[PDB]
Amino acid sequence: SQPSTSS
Amino acid sequence: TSWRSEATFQFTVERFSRLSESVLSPPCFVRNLPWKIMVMPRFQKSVGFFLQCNAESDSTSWSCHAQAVLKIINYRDDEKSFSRRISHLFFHKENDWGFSNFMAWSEVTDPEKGFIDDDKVTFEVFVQADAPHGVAW
Repeated sequence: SQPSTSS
Repeated sequence: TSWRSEATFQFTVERFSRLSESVLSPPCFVRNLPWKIMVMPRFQKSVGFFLQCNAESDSTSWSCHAQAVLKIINYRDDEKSFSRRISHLFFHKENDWGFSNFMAWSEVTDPEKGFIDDDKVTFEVFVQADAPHGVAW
């Protein structure tokens, strides 16, 4: 899927 | 030494099927900064997997760009291990990076896939970080 921060 | 520009470390999460809160791994030093593996359940549903950097520091001037490969070891065949690559500029307002939907929870916990054993799942990270800024002036 798409990456991001845990937040 | 800790000044190394890259490294590979693992973290095995126990009682994985019962995971409810996010879990943190001990620190691995590269570029002299503390790097950790962060795992948590997201929506059962999917496995959240992230790479954290210098999160304990109360500094807001540091920054480190790195590329890494986040992998969930498959103890029956490393060729079946699932991994994703990332590239990110780490700093205080974004001290972690990864995927909240890294893998399907039902798949990782499937006793027949070879990712889980005795309810333990091993996480690996291969990080290649550049020299940091705003740290060791």
